[PDB]
Amino acid sequence: EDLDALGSILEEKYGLLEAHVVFSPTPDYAGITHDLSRYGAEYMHETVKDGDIVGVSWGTTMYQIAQNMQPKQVKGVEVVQLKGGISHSRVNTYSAETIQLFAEAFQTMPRYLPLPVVFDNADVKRMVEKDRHIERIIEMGKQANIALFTVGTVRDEALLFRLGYFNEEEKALLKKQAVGDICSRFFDAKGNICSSAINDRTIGVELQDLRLKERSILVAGGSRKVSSIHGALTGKYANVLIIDQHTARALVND
Amino acid sequence: EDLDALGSILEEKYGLLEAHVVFSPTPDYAGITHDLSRYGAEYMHETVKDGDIVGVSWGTTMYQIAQNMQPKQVKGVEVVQLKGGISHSRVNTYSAETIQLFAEAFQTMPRYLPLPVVFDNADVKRMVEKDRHIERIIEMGKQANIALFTVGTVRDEALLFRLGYFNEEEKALLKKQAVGDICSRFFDAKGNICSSAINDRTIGVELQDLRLKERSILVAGGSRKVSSIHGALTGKYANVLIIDQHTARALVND
Repeated sequence: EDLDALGSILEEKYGLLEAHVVFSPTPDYAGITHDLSRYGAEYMHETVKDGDIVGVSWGTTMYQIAQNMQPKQVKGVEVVQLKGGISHSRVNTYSAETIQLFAEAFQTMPRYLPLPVVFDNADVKRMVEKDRHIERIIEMGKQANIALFTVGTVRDEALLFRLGYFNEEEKALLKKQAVGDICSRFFDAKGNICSSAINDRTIGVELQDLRLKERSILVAGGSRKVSSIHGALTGKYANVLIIDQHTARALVND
Repeated sequence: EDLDALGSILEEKYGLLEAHVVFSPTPDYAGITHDLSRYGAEYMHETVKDGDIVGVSWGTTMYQIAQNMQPKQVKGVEVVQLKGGISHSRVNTYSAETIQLFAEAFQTMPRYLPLPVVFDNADVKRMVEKDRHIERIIEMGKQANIALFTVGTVRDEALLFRLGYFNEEEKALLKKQAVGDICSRFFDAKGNICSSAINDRTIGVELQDLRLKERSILVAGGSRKVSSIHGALTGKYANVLIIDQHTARALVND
């Protein structure tokens, strides 16, 4: 693959500011993850500058990126959480450590979002987001000029299907209609929010706000995530894509 | 000091199930803290048994106890957070790590309380506590038969006075009337909640619920905490006290 050329195709196809088509020797998930994670860290290091407000998220890919981060002597940087929290899982989300590592690399301390990912009732979610203290955190998430995230998939094993937040109807709807999530907000193959009812009781950065950011950075790859990435990029939620060449070719071939 | 006799005085004076008066060679805060932390971990190890629900909290003493924890082959144990979260501080609270270390030592995974310590409005706090998912976490906190905490003080330094949660009037009230906090709930020298108005918009285990537990364990010491410990014990919020022999003598002397 001509990574430059292949990046150009993606930039044209989805209207990206930048598409970084990273060499990975093989197409298996772990290798792709290792290479994108390393590339991600360097990019963040190159890109982050005095005064930036950096919105981050949590998940296995994000954690690996965080671990790879190298210290950078920058000032006035804030690092804020964009994704809500869960109350229990058998696997550690490493959410705290992830934002800690990011914060430390940029000479600041985490701005946490101390809320659950979902409320049972949208009226409660709305009054929580209007809490004077919470609103400031959400506002910092909007002000963020860099946002860093991966996409999740809609497999049976997905975390968010396994936490009691959704009844039979809701899980079936998401499995049928959604291709993935950004920060726990589920979208379809055209980038549309699948269920406004569900999304209206979910906490985290609003997907439409991502489109406004100077750099909205999606790091993702693996055949498992092709539909998800396509949906996210069709919805135009990222302007910078970090992706390996196997996945990048899979996206073009349709 | 005769530790056993001095423990007996404390058990009678405050009506404690157990008073563990721990030897520390000096009245130095750090030294007291190191010895109490170690004794704490040992006690927790001895005490925790198959099927216990353990309520923990976060802070520097708690973090230290968690670090000293040794693995225990126990089963069916749940470990749950009793103390709400903050959104930022310049010092890491180690809240995540603290509850992780406790959970791992007891062969389980943390049950987080993904909420802020304070809401601006009590009607919002109440609606959040009644959220179906949140209510289960609070219920687990109530069901907990072991609770582990220290007391905080009311000095100008105190975290909770520096986070925007309280206006001038409220900070002055707590400074004048409170002697300390347990899990961010402020009480006076007689153990009474200082401000029901503030307390009604604060998240975390309710102090009155601590009195019902099989073991409500207070680890605390240092001349800085004499008034705080006295208030907490006068309110009878702990039935097990882990304290060094300097502080313990200071309590008897009034």
